[PDB]
Amino acid sequence: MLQDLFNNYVILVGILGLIFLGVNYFIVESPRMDENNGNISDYIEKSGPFECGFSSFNPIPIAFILVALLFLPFDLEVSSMLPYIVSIYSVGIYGLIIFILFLLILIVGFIYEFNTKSLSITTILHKKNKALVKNLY
Amino acid sequence: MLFTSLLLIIVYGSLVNKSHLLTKLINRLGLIIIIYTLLIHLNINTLENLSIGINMFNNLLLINSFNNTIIELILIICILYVLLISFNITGLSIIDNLNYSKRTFIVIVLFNIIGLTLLPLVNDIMILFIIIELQSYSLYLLTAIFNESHNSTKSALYYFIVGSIASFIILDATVSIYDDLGLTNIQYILMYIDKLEIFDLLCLLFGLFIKIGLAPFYSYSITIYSLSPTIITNYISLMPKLSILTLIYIIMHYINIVNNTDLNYVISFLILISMFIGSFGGLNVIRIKTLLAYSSLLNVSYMLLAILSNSNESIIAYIYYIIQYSLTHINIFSIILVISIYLPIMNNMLNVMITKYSPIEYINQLKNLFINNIFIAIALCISIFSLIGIPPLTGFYGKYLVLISGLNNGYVLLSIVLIIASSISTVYYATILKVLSFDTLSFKDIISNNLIINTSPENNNNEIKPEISNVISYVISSLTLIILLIIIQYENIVKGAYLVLLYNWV
Amino acid sequence: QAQEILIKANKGNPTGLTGLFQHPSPRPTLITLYKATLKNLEEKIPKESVYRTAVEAFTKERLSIVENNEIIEDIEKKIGSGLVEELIVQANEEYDLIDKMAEWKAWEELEEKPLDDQWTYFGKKL
Amino acid sequence: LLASGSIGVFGTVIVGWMSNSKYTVLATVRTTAQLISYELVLTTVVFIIALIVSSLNINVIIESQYNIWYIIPFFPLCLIFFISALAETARPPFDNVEAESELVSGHMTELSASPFVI
Amino acid sequence: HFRRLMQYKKGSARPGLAKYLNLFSLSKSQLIGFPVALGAFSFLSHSFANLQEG
Amino acid sequence: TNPTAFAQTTRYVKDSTEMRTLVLNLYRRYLRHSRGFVNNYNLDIPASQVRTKIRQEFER
Amino acid sequence: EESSESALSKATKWYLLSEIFRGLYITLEMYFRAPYTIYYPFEKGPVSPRFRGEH
Amino acid sequence: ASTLTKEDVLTRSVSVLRGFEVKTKDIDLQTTFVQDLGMDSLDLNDALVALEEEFDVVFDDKTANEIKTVGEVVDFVLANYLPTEQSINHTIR
Amino acid sequence: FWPMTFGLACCAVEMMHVSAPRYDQDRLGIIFRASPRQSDIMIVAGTVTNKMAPALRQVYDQMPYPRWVISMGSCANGGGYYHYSYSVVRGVDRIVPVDIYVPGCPPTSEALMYGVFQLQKKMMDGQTHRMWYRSY
Amino acid sequence: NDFYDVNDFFPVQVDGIESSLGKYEEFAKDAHEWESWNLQNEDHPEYPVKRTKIRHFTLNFGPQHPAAHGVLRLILELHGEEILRSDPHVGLLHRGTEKLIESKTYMQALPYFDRLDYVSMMTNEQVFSLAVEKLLNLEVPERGQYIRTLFGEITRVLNHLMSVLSHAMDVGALTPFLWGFEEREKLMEFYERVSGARLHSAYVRPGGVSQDLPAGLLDDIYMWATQFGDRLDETEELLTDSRIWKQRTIGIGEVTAEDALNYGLSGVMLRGSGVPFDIR
Ligand SMILES: CCCCCCCCCCCCCCCCCC(=O)OC[C@H](COP(=O)(O)OCCN)OC(=O)CCCCCCCCCCCCCCCCC
Ligand SMILES: CCCCCCCCCCCCCCCCCC(=O)OC[C@H](COP(=O)(O)OCCN)OC(=O)CCCCCCCCCCCCCCCCC
Ligand SMILES: CCCCCCCCCCCC(=O)OC[C@H](COP(=O)(O)OCC[N+](C)(C)C)OC(=O)CCCCCCCCCCC
Ligand code: SF4
Repeated sequence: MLQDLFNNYVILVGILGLIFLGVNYFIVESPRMDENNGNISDYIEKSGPFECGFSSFNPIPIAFILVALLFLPFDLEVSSMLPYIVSIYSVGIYGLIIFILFLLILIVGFIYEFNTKSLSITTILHKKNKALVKNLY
Repeated sequence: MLFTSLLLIIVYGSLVNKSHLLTKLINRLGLIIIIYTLLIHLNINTLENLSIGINMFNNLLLINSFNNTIIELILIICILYVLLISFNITGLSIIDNLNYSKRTFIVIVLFNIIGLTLLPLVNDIMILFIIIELQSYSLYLLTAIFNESHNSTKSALYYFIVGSIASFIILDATVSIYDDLGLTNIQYILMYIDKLEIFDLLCLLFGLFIKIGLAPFYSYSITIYSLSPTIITNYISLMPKLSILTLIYIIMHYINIVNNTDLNYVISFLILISMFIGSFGGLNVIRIKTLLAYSSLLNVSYMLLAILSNSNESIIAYIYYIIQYSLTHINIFSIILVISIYLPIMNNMLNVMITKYSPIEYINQLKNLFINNIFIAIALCISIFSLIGIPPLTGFYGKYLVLISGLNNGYVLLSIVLIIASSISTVYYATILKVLSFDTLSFKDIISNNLIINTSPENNNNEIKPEISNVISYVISSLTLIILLIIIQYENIVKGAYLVLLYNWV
Repeated sequence: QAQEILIKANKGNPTGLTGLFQHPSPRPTLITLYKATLKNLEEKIPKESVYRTAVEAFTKERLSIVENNEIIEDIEKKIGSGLVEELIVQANEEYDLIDKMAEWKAWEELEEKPLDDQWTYFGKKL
Repeated sequence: LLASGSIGVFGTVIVGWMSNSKYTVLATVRTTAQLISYELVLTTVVFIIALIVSSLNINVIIESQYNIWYIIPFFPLCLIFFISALAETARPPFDNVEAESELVSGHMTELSASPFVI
Repeated sequence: HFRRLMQYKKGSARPGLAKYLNLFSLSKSQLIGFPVALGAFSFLSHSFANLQEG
Repeated sequence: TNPTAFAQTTRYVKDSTEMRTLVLNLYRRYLRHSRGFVNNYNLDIPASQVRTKIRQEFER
Repeated sequence: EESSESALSKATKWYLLSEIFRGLYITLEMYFRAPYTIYYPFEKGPVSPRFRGEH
Repeated sequence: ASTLTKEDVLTRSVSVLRGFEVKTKDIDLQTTFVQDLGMDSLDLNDALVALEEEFDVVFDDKTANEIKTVGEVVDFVLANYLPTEQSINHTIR
Repeated sequence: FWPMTFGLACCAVEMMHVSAPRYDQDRLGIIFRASPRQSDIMIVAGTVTNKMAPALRQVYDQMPYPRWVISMGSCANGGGYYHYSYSVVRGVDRIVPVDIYVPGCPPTSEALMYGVFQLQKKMMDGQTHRMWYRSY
Repeated sequence: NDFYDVNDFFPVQVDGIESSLGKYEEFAKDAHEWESWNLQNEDHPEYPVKRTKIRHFTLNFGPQHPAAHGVLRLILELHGEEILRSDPHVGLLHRGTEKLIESKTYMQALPYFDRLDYVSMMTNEQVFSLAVEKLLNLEVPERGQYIRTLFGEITRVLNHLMSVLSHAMDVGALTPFLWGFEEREKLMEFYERVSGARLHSAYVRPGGVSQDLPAGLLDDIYMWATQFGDRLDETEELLTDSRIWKQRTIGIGEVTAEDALNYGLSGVMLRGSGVPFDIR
């Protein structure tokens, strides 16, 4: 109850954010002071990418993309258990049995991803070997 | 029965190795699961005891003798459908190995069957918006089952986007009704049927109209059906209409309590346009799946005329129509999946590219079917003739009963248009029949060992080796004679339609 | 005649040295390949080529010692050229050389004669 | 408290985005796939504690540990919480976001002066 | 008409946006042709109704 | 071991005519990458200039 | 089937981080030892009579 | 699809050929390259590469020593013209 | 004082031994930063070959102002042992401006610290904001 | 080619395409607009797909990386996170030592060898001292060869501390790096007492050593030996049995003994593969 004190805190952090932005624009010495060689926009050499010194010119695997997609179901499962947390008492045994069913259905989803090895990054593009066999004629 | 064994198949599916023999046998277990569901359902559900309507699960689901029949219809069509993947259709491994590669094909079907059957039974908006998603998602997953294909994936992406828009339209209407009344259960809303904004139920139907592909939303359904593999299009072009046309009928039953004149005109505007587009659309097309996609739009147009009229003759007309069009749709797509073995082979012109997903794609690939397999062609001709409406095939009574309900309620304009669109459509059903037989005698003397079926080795050259599988040929034969010989049992079957009740009582 | 001799296996028990799996049935397979070596000499390499005489001086010696000894350990110890798996490699790659050496005709006269100054280092003759 | 944690997760993935592509965008699919996954384990641990007190109020959670400290019954959770606490903040050993030997300065190789301080 | 004009400049190198905007691309005369026709239809319809009492 | 992009085995060619055709293809390869050399190295000279200099190199 | 430590014994070491906690403790030993650091330029490191420096 | 026809290649081919030192300004299908235009190795390569830059078709090593007329190049482009694959944004939206 | 780990040659061993527990550069507030953006100093230690000199200029030009360069060892100062080599820059001062030269081969770990201290004594003599008031 | 690139089902002969309102050719000049009239399916393996050869992500593990022990432009071509091809670019430190030695005497060429490996000094100059001794046909006396054996070992400890701990540091274990570097400071004291300079000890000259051991050096060398024995133990505490250290290294970079010989590997990366060969 009564969040006026929290509201002022939210305002203060927002105001404090601009102070992080603005303090640099005032404290730093101007370009002419250090070497004057050029502005940030003009100094393309400095205002450029870093590639260990030498100039150069994310197709991520299926698993990494598959782990991210599977986060959406499992996160909705966990975030839908919130109603049971604040009402674990009143729903009594009936809620507890329903709750376990609501997980056992989702365990089958957990079981299914376990067997197919969908999470593993997998290494099929390489690491192949063969046994040398003489072919006498 | 579905829920208990679907989880068993999901766990068992990944435990065994990925082999087309183990996948096919697992597909048969899908057939056994569906068969048991039908026996268990028929055992406990009867038309006599469901006439009143029996609330279930805290009044979330309500089942009566009308929704009960469609559930039995949905299960039976699925049994015939799974025979397409649980058994060989052609026999040649090249074209049949597409049905055995994906293990989760049957699992996704069983996910959709649970969604299909529960959708007509929804009695609350909270469970309506859920059950429509359980069915809708199962369609998008099904359309993308073959992820190596480029067309199948692009079909599902196009299907996902439009289906999500339809879901949002459906969701928005239910929220609007909730905002006016504050109630959720449909039976509670029926008390306030005279004080809610009736068009919000129309906005609800506009969402359901998109999912079944009604004009002006027809554009995507034709594109999607013409692109997905023939094994996929057979299921996504028929099943969603079985479980949504029934839901539309139940909502229309509620709406006719007030008998809003403005609402009929708007829906009649869509019905009138659909017959135009569904008839003139297929005149200039070269693809067989695009033609049947336009045929589906026109036969959805005919059924919606019965639903809009919504009287005691509509139940008789809609129940009979939905059953007969379903078997005929199964019969045609069963034949098109089998007559792919007579295709010629080159040894070029137009550089026509035929992929293993849709071996039969153009209408002119049915040439000389009267020569190659005359009995199959007659089955195809009979199925085509039913859609035309040649009496006494099952198709004729479908239009006869729709016209009775349409004219009984004063839909004189739509009835005359439905007939004209029936005559216009006959042009592009006769084209299929022209392709099959009209050149039989000019090609009676032909030298051709260049068929796909001729690739198989000769096993013994003495024993008689049938060209087609046993099960798939028997389904075509069983469905062909049902359409042709319905005249015998029509009076009794229509009596079975009299007993179907949706709060008629007395 | 279409035959197949297992040179090195691709699975099983390690043999200390990495990437060198234990050969399933080495002893007769060593005897077979050793015998096939002597057949190759009789078809390709001339008599006076001391390379031909040098192959038999140890192929017959080893192959005879393999047959008498029935323990895998005793085959290595008396031959004294490492493991049994390695002994397969030594016999196999030597067999190929008999094919290649005959192709080169390395029994003939010096093909290319060096110039006068080529092999003299800093003026003083080596 | 958990919702504000999610915003900072989304705040970090902005760092390696569209500012060329040398080292920040290499550690942004890597970063995002890390603090997404452990945000599941961190979130579950919090809810299990809140399940024991049946409250989502931190004061109630603190005041309900008078006779017992949840380090005693829930010792595994404290390890799991701390492991997830480390990975969410990207601190080592789970420090492949700014993998110094692999990605120079990681995602902060472009950042300098005030953007680095913040 | 103005709304679709704004879409052309959002992206034009894309064939798809230009393709379907051509379907809905009313001409200059059609912008007067239709409101005149639809307007004249409603005036002529009612005007003949009054004399014919229905 | 896997050799890098645009690699060729070092071979002592024993034909006068084959070397003529090898060179001719090579000169086209430089001209094909004329646009790239400008964009890769950010050269101040346009694409036609590089081809002009490459031609001055090959003519020489 | 040929492992000396039973399944429970290996699981407890695995789940309870036995070696990491030992690794932490040994590091904590060095926290109570005198650092080697000297204070330049107030102190210098050792030099030898053979040191090679400024010509 | 391949929208280039034979005339379209022929019409735009001359403009590139009008941009290089050619003995005669009359060039059609029958016109040669080495003979009519007096082009040697290095001279002819620039024009052949130039048509690669406009017609966007790559000529291989097999045809290198087998090019003798300008009609062949015009007909070659049609047999070897494809539109570059468009990203998911351009294709469907 | 955050230099950049630009160790190139045998001089780089001494630059590590300053961070070692005996000397502990960290006590003085010295934390090496790999990226040029985060590093305000650049201790060029070791031979600067011709093959490296163009790359060295790219690394130097990316340091935001203010920036200092320390040349440690003989190779970085004037060529050192390899002064007469066909592929050795004879003194890095041909490429980047230098603020202090540490002599040695390699300079002892204290010699680098002494070179760091002298440069620190220069930085404390900076008069930029007074220069605006009085010299500008 | 260089800039871009371009079956199971039967090749099916279908000709005579017709619609219900004419033939294929009657409406051919109009069907390009009709996307449902196209005759080129997109799933066909022979369907013409012309895609430019966009090069794979080639990160530069370049000179300005702490992992680099110098200036190494390691051009790594990777798809995703796996390693496809690696082409190290050595030469960024080619000082031309082999060219300079040809113009300097045998005594003046010794200090060049301490600058080859920054950490293993007295072993480097030992191989040139042995080379000259072999040619000179003169043999170092006994006490000379014992000093080279003792400082041969101390150098190996100095080198391996740089090798193992930086390898541990590059993985991420910062602490063992600093524990060992104090020992290097303690070991470099021994170098400075005998030769004068901490690192580059031009001590092992052809024909023995430079100067005799200072008195009491053995006492200080031995005293370090007793204390040093524990230093390995703590190093093995945070590395040897740690599960994170095992995961990072076990099964990483597998080199067969037969294949190690093919590339001419020697040292630890030849006994790591099982070959029990040692030059000593
Ligand atoms: C005696 C018994 C006989 C029974 C049948 C009697 C009625 C038959 C009616 C036929 C009369 C028109 C047909 C012939 C006229 C030619 C039409 C035509 O070709 O298009 C002309 C015009 C564009 O001109 P153009 O494309 O250049 O064609 C030149 C051809 N000389 O393009 C146009 O003008 C097209 C006009 C726009 C289309 C309007 C469509 C509205 C609906 C028309 C009826 C369709 C049925 C609707 C209800 C069923 C479906 C719901
Ligand atoms: C700018 C205003 C936009 C209004 C949009 C209205 C939306 C709903 C339209 C209902 C029909 C849905 C059709 C799908 C959207 C229509 C797309 C469209 O309007 O584009 C125009 C289209 C292409 O025209 P085109 O000549 O090829 O290109 C001109 C370029 N300068 O030309 C067409 O082909 C469109 C016409 C499609 C055919 C519709 C016919 C419906 C039935 C009408 C007759 C009724 C039948 C019964 C009649 C007797 C009973 C009363
Ligand atoms: C009921 C019991 C409840 C216990 C709850 C706690 C469980 C914690 C995780 C146990 C499993 C595990 O750490 O596993 C180790 C995993 C996976 O190892 P793996 O892929 O299986 O390889 C091992 C294969 N084996 C079985 C053959 C050996 O990787 C790791 O090294 C993770 C290192 C985590 C370091 C975190 C440091 C934080 C310190 C916090 C205090 C300062
Ligand atoms: S100055 Fe001496 S120690 Fe430093 S890099 Fe050069 S040779 Fe090595």
